[PDB]
Amino acid sequence: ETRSARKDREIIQAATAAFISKGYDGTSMEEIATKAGASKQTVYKHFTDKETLFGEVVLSTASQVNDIIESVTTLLSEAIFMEGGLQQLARRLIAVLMDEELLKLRRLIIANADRMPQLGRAWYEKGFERMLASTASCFQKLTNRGLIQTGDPYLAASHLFGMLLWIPMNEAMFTGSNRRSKAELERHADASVEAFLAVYGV
Amino acid sequence: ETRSARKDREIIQAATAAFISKGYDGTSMEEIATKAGASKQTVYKHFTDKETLFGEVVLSTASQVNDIIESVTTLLSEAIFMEGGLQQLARRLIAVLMDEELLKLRRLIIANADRMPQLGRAWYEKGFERMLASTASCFQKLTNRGLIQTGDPYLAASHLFGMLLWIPMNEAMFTGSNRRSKAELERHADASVEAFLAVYGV
Ligand SMILES: [Cl-]
Ligand SMILES: [Cl-]
Ligand SMILES: [Cl-]
Repeated sequence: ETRSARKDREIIQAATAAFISKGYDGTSMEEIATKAGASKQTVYKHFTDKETLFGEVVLSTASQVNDIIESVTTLLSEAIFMEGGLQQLARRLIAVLMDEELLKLRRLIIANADRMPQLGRAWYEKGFERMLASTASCFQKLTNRGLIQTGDPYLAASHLFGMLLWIPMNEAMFTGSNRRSKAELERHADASVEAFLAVYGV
Repeated sequence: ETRSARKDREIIQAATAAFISKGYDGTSMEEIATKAGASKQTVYKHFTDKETLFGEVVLSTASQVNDIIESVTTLLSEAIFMEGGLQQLARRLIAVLMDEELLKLRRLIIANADRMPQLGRAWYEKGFERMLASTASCFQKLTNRGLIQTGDPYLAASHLFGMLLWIPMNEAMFTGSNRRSKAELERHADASVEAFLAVYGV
């Protein structure tokens, strides 16, 4: 990693925290520069403006989340047992996707749907669609191996995600309440997987 | 209907249109009064502040949407053919929930749920949970009649909604709607019902 690459990562990290803490209107290029330990000049040269920088924050978060999802879908491909394997995936998906800072960023992206529509388009393409596509590729391979039966693996992926997250994600987005014991998290993931296998299991 | 109740209803209808057009901060009590055919003093006498009026907008929309869904679920609860009946429910749910104006209001609620937690809780309890509850009530009755098997009706309702809406609702929230034809959304609804019946059908 070059010094320029590291500085850019530091700037995006600082911007991500600043936007979550203050919102778009509550922060500035100058404040982000200070938080990142960068000169104002460097932040302007590399990111142009606050709107552009917010777009890079969205893309960085989408990439980070998807790297995690890729690691967990790879683990499912190494499981002998589909119910346990899917339970482990579901439990990790809930923990990753219900992360408090990630939920705060999601709210900001939605709040800016009209003002900066590109943020939500980027999240949808590079975040949401990419994690369903990764899960779909995993399910296709599992289907080819006779371990599950998903004819439309992308649809099947959206069904798993939808059963798993419809209540918790909406509860967070509407109430801010993002609370669950380890016991509740697991019971929820397992019930979603049971229903999923009722449709897509062999 | 009393004169006062009519004035309240008219102000709420005006406020609903204003908020959908320009958002929370972009809407003024003057604009609302103008649309309603009321003085700004009267709007303040009836609602106290813009936050309170927005809360009443949220409650009114929650009630309107749920009256529609309750009609659909009550009819299904008396039905005899399940595939067709559930397709009708799912197709109507996606039609109702994909309404451009409702989606705008939903983005506004999410955008403001952090700063107006009472408002987001109101949509969650009276909007989101009520449509699951109406659906669960229907499933409970159908299970009692031996037509489906949903031992946990509210969980099964959450599964139908999650399967139906994970893609369309996320796409709408992040990208400013779907843009999908009625035909595509109806086919999506049918697929969701096929999956639902593989888990919960007899
Ligand atoms: Cl913001
Ligand atoms: Cl400087
Ligand atoms: Cl909703």
